[PDB]
Amino acid sequence: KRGAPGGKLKMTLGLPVGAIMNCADNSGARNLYIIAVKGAGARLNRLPAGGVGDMVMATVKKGKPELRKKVHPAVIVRQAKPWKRFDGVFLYFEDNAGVIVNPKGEMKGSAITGPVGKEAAELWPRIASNAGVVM
Amino acid sequence: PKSKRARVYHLTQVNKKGREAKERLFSNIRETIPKYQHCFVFSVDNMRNNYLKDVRHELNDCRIFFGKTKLMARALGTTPEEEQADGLHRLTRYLTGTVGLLFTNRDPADIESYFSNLSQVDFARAGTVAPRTVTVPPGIVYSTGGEVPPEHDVPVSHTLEPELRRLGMPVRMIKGKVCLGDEKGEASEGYTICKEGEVLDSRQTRLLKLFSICLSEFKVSLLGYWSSASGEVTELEAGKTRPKR
Amino acid sequence: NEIKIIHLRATGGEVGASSALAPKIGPLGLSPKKVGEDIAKATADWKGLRVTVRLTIQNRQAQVSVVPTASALIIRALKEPPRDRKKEKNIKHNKSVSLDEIIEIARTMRFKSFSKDLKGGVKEILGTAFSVGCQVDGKSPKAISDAIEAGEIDIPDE
Amino acid sequence: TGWKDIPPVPTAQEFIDIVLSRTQRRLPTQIRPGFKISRIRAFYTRKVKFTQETCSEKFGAIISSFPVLSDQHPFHRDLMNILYDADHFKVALGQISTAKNLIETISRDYVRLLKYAQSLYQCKQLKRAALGRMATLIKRLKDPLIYLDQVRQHLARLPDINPTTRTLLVAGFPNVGKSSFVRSVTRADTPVEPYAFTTKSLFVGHLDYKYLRYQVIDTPGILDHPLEEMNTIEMQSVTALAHLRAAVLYFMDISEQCGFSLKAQINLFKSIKPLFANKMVFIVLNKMDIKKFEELDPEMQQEIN
Amino acid sequence: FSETFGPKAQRKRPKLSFNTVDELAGYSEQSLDSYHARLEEKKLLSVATA
Amino acid sequence: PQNEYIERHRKLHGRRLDAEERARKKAAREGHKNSENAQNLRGLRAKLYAKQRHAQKIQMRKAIKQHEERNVPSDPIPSYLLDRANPTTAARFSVPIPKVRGISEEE
Amino acid sequence: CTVRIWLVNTGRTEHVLSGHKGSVSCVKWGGTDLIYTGSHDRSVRVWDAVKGTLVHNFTAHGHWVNHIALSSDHVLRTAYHDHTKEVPGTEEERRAKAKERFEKAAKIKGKVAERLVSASDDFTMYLWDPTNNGSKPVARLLGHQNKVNHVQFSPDGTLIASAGWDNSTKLWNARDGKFIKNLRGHVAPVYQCAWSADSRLVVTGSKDCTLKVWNVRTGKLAMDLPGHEDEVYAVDWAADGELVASGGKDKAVRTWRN
Amino acid sequence: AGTINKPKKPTSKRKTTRLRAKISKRAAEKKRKERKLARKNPEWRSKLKKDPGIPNLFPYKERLLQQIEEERIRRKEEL
Amino acid sequence: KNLGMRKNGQVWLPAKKAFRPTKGLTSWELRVKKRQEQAAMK
Amino acid sequence: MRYIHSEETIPVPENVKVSIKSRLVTVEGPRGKLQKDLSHIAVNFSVVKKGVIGLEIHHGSRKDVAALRTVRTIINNMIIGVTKGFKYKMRYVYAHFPINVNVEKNAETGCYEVEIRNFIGEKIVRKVVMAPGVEVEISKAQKDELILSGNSLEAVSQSAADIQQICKVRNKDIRKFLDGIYVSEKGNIV
RNA sequence: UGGAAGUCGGAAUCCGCUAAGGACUGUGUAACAACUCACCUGCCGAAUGUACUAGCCCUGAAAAUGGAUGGCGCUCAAGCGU
Ligand SMILES: Nc1nc2c(ncn2[C@@H]2O[C@H](COP(=O)(O)OP(=O)(O)OP(=O)(O)O)[C@@H](O)[C@H]2O)c(=O)[nH]1
Ligand SMILES: [Mg+2]
Repeated sequence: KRGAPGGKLKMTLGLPVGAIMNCADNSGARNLYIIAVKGAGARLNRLPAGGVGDMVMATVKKGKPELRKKVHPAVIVRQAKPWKRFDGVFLYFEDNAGVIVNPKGEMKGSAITGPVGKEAAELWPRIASNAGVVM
Repeated sequence: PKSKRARVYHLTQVNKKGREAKERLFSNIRETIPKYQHCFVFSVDNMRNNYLKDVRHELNDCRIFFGKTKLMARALGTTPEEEQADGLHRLTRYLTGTVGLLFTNRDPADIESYFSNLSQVDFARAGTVAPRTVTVPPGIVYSTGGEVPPEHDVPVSHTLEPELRRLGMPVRMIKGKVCLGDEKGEASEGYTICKEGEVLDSRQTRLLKLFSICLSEFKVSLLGYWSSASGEVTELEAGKTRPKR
Repeated sequence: NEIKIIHLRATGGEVGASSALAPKIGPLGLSPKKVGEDIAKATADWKGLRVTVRLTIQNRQAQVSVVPTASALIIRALKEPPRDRKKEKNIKHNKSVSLDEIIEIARTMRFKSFSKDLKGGVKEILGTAFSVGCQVDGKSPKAISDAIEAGEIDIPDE
Repeated sequence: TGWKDIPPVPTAQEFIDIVLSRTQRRLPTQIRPGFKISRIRAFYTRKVKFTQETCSEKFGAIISSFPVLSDQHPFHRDLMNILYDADHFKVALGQISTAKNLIETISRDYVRLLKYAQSLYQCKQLKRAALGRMATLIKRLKDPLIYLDQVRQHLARLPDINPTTRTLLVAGFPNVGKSSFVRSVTRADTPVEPYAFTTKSLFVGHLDYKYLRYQVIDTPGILDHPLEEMNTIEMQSVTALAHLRAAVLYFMDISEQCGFSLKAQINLFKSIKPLFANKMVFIVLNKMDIKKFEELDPEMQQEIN
Repeated sequence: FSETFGPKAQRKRPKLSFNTVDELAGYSEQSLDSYHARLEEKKLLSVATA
Repeated sequence: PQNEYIERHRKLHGRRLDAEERARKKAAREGHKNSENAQNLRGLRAKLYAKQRHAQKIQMRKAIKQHEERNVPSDPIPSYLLDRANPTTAARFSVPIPKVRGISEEE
Repeated sequence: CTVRIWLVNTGRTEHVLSGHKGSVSCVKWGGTDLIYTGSHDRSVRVWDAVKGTLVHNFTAHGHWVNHIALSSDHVLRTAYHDHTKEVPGTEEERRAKAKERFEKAAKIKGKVAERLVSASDDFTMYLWDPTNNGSKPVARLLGHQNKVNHVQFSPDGTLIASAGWDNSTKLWNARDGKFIKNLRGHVAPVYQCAWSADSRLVVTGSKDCTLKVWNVRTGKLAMDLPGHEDEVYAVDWAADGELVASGGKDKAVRTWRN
Repeated sequence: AGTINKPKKPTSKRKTTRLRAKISKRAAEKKRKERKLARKNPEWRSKLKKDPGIPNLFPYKERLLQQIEEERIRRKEEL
Repeated sequence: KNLGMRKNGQVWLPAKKAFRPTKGLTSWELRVKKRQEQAAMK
Repeated sequence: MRYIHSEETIPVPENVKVSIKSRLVTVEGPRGKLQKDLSHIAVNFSVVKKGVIGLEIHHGSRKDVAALRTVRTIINNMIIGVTKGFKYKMRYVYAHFPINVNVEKNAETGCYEVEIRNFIGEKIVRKVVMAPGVEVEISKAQKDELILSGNSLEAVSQSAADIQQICKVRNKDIRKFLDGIYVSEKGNIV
């Protein structure tokens, strides 16, 4: 199976391809540079983009050299672009942040710093188990 | 006519006989009249006729011709100017349908005793009357279909199942066994191949042969014989009753 | 008390013919080694030759007999040197058989033949020898059969 | 895992038909003599390169999909050497690789010539020459493709035997009850029939004992003669006994309804005993409903003990 | 190729690198040892970026 | 499943109930289908079909002729050269091609 | 696939030797009354000529067996005839002299042991001593890059000459099977070879229409013999050493002398 | 094929003058060329052609052969 | 009733006759005679 | 060649009524009435004998002569339909999921409806409507058998073909998945 | 050949009884069995079979704006031959 998750409602995509977001777990990486988004469509000239709860393909630019030369699956857990949930609430976080996982969705690290978004928490049951604040 | 049935060329050894077989039959018969002193005509009708080999083997001193009826009639001679011997044109009135010629040197009483004591149990052919009702039981289908007890019987081979379905038996494959309905003889009545007095067709006779059940007999009926010494044709019991041409 | 007849092919002077035989004789209640010993005792006069054996079983004892066959009789009458089957394979029966013992084989096969005459029996045996691959009087059994049919060679009657 | 993922291997004529149909239908086919010579050269060069690319893709898929006998476990490698001739297997795949390399070389040569071709007729002759030479190269591979397709189907139907797990290996003469035991203890559909060599290939079932997964391997029967006289069917069992670290269950029928002498059973056990080093051996006396061990000859019982 | 494997195959005797039972047991031993050594050197020797 | 499992399923359960009849009817319709292909295929597919049918007809004629004919090296070589693959083996000092097409300097 | 033994005066076959799965390409009859055959089924067989039964079956060649050679072939071909040019008076003396010549040419380490060599299409050669070794070959003669067509022992029994399809003739020690020297003068495959009676010289006739006489002690081309218009098929050297006969595709016999 | 519901571009039967002239020129050139090849033909030609004869289904063929035989005998007698 | 088995199972089909649209034009005796003169002429 | 006159013959049983007007054939028997329009074929009908119907074509080609055989067999089929009727016995088989077959008669159409459920575990309910004049029953003598009967052979056989073609296995190996409904026997009701 | 019985293979391929039947044309079995074909007989009933030749018709390769026997249209012609 590919990394695109089912049952995800439409939200504002705040992180296009080329964005650098913080790395919110303890795997050793400090940031993730987005090179691709799972489940992205096909339009001429359109950059692929992801929101909170989406799996992207990311490259570590700052962190351990062991994590440096590989492309990792990551899940976006926080974004700064304001988006709306179905209860009418627009919301945003103070930073863009994601966690490194495997293609099945188990986390590489062991703990998450800071809160995670709801959409990430329902879509990935391991992140819901490793999150200290769900927000 | 471009649209035509494609004829299959056979890549087999045996070819069609032709007129040479007719000439060989003519020569064989015409050389076997003078060697024998009686010539019987016998009839076997609506029969499998595979025991004529054993009849030939047991009558090794005699000669039996079982050929085309009109070919044997023209060999013996239908008309008095064409007959090979004196009185052979009288014998050709019995050559209709399925007949055979029996050239012999024996006493005719011996031949009549042999063909009155000759009895072989035989498979029925299509068109005969069934003497007894045959019904295969439900459950496991056996090789004889209930003729012998199932304890002494063997289950029928699994390759015969599509043939039984094509012949009308509602059989099925259960774990490699041919079964009628269910394995325990449930939810299906037994299948009646033939009933009392019903005229058998080829489907029923093929079913009976597949289940190895014989409902007929092989009987040779002597119609009459021509004697070379007297030049006379003596008529026999089936010879009075059978139509002639 | 019933009589049951089983035909099999066995190599003479060999016990292992009972190997494939014993899967079915075991339910009937006989001793496979005893049946194999009886088969070897019956086929002791047929060393190295495949022969057919009739097993008649009744009341859980078996008696053996060797049913004669034309090919086995011809191969025996060829008088090939004794040999082992395991180390010598792909052999050919290219020796010579005399016409007198061909007639003798025909007289033995008279009980199986449906031919009317000993001439027809001799021609059947000559065809079997032709299939085997041997020679009759230094010539081809087809050629002797053709000579017999043409009348150059006279076969005794009975 | 298994070897069911090997794509089907076409014949020589089917291969040529597939490659030429790809070249015919996946590229434009209309070029005019009035066009530019660079345009004509590009058209015919593209034809040659596309044909070589299709051939290389198919041949590389065939080469990479088949097992590498040098990389297998000794059990799997020797099992493929028994079922398949290892020399024939390696020669067939080497011929596939050689044809792939020669097709690439022919393509390079004809592209280099098409760089200097001066007319549409010359370009067409060079393209047809390259395609015909590649077609001849595929045509000489008529027998390896048939052999590899048969090998592929048999490999896809092979059982999956793990050589490094808990395994019960059942061996003995035919008609002693090996498949009966395997069918009774597992879910494997191995046939049980009264004739010898009913089972002509390795079968595997599975059971659970104390929450652990055990695999049980049913083997063809083994006869009493040296390795030079055993055929491939008994070599499957012999390879299994030689390379699988297992629990060997040697099944013996003292009733001798299997058709073999119990002397031969003892002698076969003594002959295959050196394979049982570092392994665990259990003589299973089957068919006790027919003849019991106490009914047997005390000398024979002394030998078995 | 046609007489080795397939519907018209006639091969019955395989080609073996051993002749006796003891040679078979020994050959299996060094075969497993060589396989383990090859696995060890292979081990000694997320996808990577292009 | 393992080994010849489709043949084992064939032994245990058989075909579909109409398999033989459908196969027989299809084999019967082959003549109409082949004539429809001969009259209705277009283009390169039709050309390849025509060449294939021509080859099968020539092969069938050869087979029939051989079956009708059933009821009726070249150069001397030594014994060590027998059964091997050998070639068939078939003043004006003029070459086999005395004249060709002339090629101009512009070409 | 058969070998038939004929009695000359009657023309009748006494024994038929069968068991080969291919064409029997070469047969030899040894002085201990044994028959050696080589066939296309990759096998060499030793038969007892008295009983007509197989004795030995060597199946170590990998392709067709083309030629076999006995160590006593030179004396068995000529019987009691020798360099003296007078014959013994009676049949018993002639048979005794023939047997003495055979035993002298076939003695190995003081006992009679006929030595056999077989050449095959698998580029290899095998040296067998059935009396002392049985089915285990004495040596694998290795080094020919193509098929070996012809092989012959030397009359003194110390050397083996082999002609190959790799345009080469090779010399071998007849005791251990060790390669000695390669004779390189032919440009087409060498078909036949033959020894001189003094075991100094080998004549080889090849496909390149030439005969070549090689001195084996110097390992050098002593003589070149052109004159055949086509391929040379049959080459023989007389037991007297006076003449060499050759014939082939040009249909004319050629006799060569000093 | 989906010809009836979705036909393709029609094949034009309207010839062009250039193609008609080219076809006529090539036909004339082929006819001259085959005259030249028949002139330089080395293939053997019989002096007298094989006459097919009288058809079998002609009801008076036997009678016609009778006048043929009678006329040849009369010519032999006259000569 | 029908004694034989039709191959396609349509047992209601009648016993069909040969499609001979030119039937009845020429008698048998005349055809035998014309065979005789045809053989003589050939 | 154009044939001057060609003719075919149809015997009629004693209890059967045949009416032909403007090539529209109506055949009535003990079991009911069938009707077919044959005005697309050029044919002249006549009563050549008591209980015998003659079919003739004048100045027709070989194809026009051959069409009379089809007309003969069609009218004989209607005769056999109104006399003895037509019966198709079908069998439905399965491996694991039993096929549940429900047979009902719709009142406002008068036609029978066959509902098929649990075909290889499918949740969909297949519904096949019979032709008017076709009667469907579930056999009680044999196991898993439908019996279709009627006067019109074309209607009965097309209904049986619909019942086969609705239970078709898609995207599975047909050498392994053998479930379906098949016509097992064809014959007459009487 | 582990097994191989006409039907996994290699080579031979004859005779008897014949009306005729291959040391077998296919389906089938582990091997057998069983079915089928070549061939023969009974029923029937009068003309057929094969291969070519000549006409007319279909296929016998086609791209890219929507279009062309000049257009409508034409089918015992308003097409083809005299
Ligand atoms: N009376 C009795 N018969 C048995 C017993 N076990 C097996 N048999 C019979 O022996 C025959 C052989 O059974 P299989 O299970 O096939 O034994 P096998 O032939 O060695 O197994 P494979 O060769 O691997 O197929 C069967 O047909 C059984 O009827 C037993 O315990 N008691
Ligand atoms: Mg078994």
